[PDB]
Amino acid sequence: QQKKTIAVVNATGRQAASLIRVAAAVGHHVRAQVHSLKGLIAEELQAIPNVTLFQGPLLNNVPLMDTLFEGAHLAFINTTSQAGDEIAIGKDLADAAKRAGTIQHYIYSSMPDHSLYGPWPAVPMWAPKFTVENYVRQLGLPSTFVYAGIYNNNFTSLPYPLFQMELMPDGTFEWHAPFDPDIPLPWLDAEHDVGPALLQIFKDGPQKWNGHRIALTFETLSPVQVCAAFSRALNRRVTYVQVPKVEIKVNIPVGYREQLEAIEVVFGEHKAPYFPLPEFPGGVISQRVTDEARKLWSGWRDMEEYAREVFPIEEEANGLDWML
Ligand SMILES: NC(=O)c1ccc[n+]([C@@H]2O[C@H](COP(=O)([O-])OP(=O)(O)OC[C@H]3O[C@@H](n4cnc5c(N)ncnc54)[C@H](OP(=O)(O)O)[C@@H]3O)[C@@H](O)[C@H]2O)c1
Ligand SMILES: [Cl-]
Ligand SMILES: [Cl-]
Ligand SMILES: [Cl-]
Ligand SMILES: [Cl-]
Ligand SMILES: [Cl-]
Ligand SMILES: [Cl-]
Ligand SMILES: [Cl-]
Ligand SMILES: [Cl-]
Ligand SMILES: [K+]
Ligand SMILES: [K+]
Ligand SMILES: [K+]
Ligand SMILES: [K+]
Ligand SMILES: [K+]
Repeated sequence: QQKKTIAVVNATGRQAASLIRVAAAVGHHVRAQVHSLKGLIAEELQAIPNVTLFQGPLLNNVPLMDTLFEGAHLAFINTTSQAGDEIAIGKDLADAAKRAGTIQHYIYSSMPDHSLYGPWPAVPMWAPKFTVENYVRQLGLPSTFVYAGIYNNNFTSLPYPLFQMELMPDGTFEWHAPFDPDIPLPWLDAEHDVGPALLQIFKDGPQKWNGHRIALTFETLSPVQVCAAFSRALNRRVTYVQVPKVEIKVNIPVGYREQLEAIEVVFGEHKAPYFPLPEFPGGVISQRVTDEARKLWSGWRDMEEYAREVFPIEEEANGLDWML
């Protein structure tokens, strides 16, 4: 079984980059689109022999999409709002993959539209992906949809919104967010675990996974449990503080601000599930949201491992020195 060529977009993003590194390591050639060739990650991927980068915007650039899928047999597509009209781009990519005629398994990274499951607003950077998912489903090629849990590495002590592990004057850390302190949230070590899981889906094949939604989360932890993991990892006091509104301490694009306001309503006010879809006596065993992901990849890393082994390095690389 010669490893098939995988087409991917937004290659410098955490999800795609995770897949590209391990896919290339096991023999897959990769055709990857990047908005630009500069940057540490783009440079890193360009140096991988099995990888070929195609620089250019996706917005209104079907020709680049046709080039990307040329000769590819598999695809992993994860769009971002930074590239622009996510729905238009997601549909254009799906169409280009079908037109290539060689795509045997198309994995699209989707997210929920909360407004379909309760008296909740749609989270703006998530709902559009669900529209693309519906469109992909009606295309004549096998497709699978993965839903990413919250990234372990969203955490930083820099003053960025929602996931700031704030370093206090006394050396302790505090994480302030709207999430209920005790409701478990789905987490994901994006860099280490997205790739391996995706590869297993491709290995399993389209017959087993066509039409399926898979939650890419390997651990559920309430905010209090997250802080306890950081505390054990760093041997420091780390405490969770539930706040009504997201503390926005830096300037952000308006689209992100609307995303955060939706999060305050969805999670702060309504305590709705992160994955609101329905699917997410003796011997009767109900499936946990982490079941399929763990079956796909047993080598996943938890929050405590991230906090102890990676967080200190990412923090130092960002110039912080609490770990010095
Ligand atoms: N973080 C979470 O907890 C979480 C959970 C579930 C789903 N998601 C979804 O994940 C998606 C993001 O994917 P990701 O995590 O793999 O990416 P990511 O790591 O957040 O990286 C974002 C990327 O977009 C690039 N970029 C910057 N400006 C751009 C522009 N104007 N046009 C095109 N690309 C541009 C950046 O490249 P350079 O910096 O190299 O230029 C970077 O590679 C989002 O749609 C988000 O909703 C996130
Ligand atoms: Cl293969
Ligand atoms: Cl190639
Ligand atoms: Cl990119
Ligand atoms: Cl047909
Ligand atoms: Cl701060
Ligand atoms: Cl706490
Ligand atoms: Cl700012
Ligand atoms: Cl959930
Ligand atoms: K290369
Ligand atoms: K509704
Ligand atoms: K399909
Ligand atoms: K069709
Ligand atoms: K996703």
